[PDB]
Amino acid sequence: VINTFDGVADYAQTYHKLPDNYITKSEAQALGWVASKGNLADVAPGKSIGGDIFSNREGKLPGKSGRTWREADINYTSGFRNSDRILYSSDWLIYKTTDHYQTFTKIR
Repeated sequence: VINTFDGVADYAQTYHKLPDNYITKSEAQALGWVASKGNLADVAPGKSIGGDIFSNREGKLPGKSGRTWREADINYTSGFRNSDRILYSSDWLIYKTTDHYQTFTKIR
């Protein structure tokens, strides 16, 4: 697998977690992922990067006391990472970005 915008948005709002095919950046690194070589598919077959906290430093996503944001890669299959991400809050608002976190739009 579930790696589409609708597939993971509906799965996260329902189960309140990411599907089994996601791994954190540090989990991927421990397994041998080298970002400069775009080898994720070779060292962790069937997996995508997801679940890391997104700081939202630049304040583009709506804030609230106690709300924290997490991100997940969408549409990834192999090669270097793409620029599609799903942003989900602790209160399950879901936003999408297709331009490397430049802009976001609400999807759930």
